[PDB]
Amino acid sequence: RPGGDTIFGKIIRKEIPAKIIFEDDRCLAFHDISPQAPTHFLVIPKKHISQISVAEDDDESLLGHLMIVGKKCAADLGLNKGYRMVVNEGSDGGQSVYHVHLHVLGGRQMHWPPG
Amino acid sequence: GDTIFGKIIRKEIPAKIIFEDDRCLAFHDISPQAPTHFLVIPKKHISQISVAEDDDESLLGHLMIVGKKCAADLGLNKGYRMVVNEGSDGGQSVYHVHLHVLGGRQMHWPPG
Ligand SMILES: Nc1ccn([C@@H]2O[C@H](COP(=O)(O)O)[C@@H](O)[C@H]2O)c(=O)n1
Ligand SMILES: [Cl-]
Repeated sequence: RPGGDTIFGKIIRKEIPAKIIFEDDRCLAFHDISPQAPTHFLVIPKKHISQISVAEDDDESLLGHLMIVGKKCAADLGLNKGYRMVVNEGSDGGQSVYHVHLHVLGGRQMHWPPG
Repeated sequence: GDTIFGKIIRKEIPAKIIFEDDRCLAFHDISPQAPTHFLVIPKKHISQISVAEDDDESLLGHLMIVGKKCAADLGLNKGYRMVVNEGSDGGQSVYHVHLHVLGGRQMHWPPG
């Protein structure tokens, strides 16, 4: 089972259902099960990386791809007033799934501070 | 159009610089929202993430890798939150793309 056995690894292998927005060879975008904004989705690599703090230098292109896919999906979903992208790292970040992911939230005014 | 982040990159006004290389700059936010709150910005003037090009992929990822390394150097061993704001709903404050890195306290949910 490539990609590991976190919930996200299982979603990648189609073993647990998800509402998928976009998929390519490097990543997957799907809606969050507990949305914090009218639109709230995740972009995740297919390669298993536990958290941003252990990403390798050679992961730069992949991490950037998450953002490019995030912004493209946001446009496809009509978030024309903007959105917020978030990575939660570790305990202080509130991380609950240890497979790297980018949140994209929009469809309402986001506030400051960002939590 | 030029922004205050352009002035910071050009060293025309001061900032507390954490790290610099040939393609990005990291510096403490002047209005910090956590005990540690810094920005990583590209030297290339991309106004907002929504207009970033495919060729910018590795540069954007570089911001994140630099951010993670700076976070470690600043002792954020308990974690942190990275944020990119887009447009008015995103609360984007400066039209030069920037990655926020916040830590040194519990970050809460929702993220704004
Ligand atoms: N089956 C699941 C389990 C979690 N999730 C979402 O994954 C996200 C994980 O983000 P954090 O690791 O930053 O908490 C949460 O927003 C959670 O609602 C999901 O969308 N589907
Ligand atoms: Cl901002």
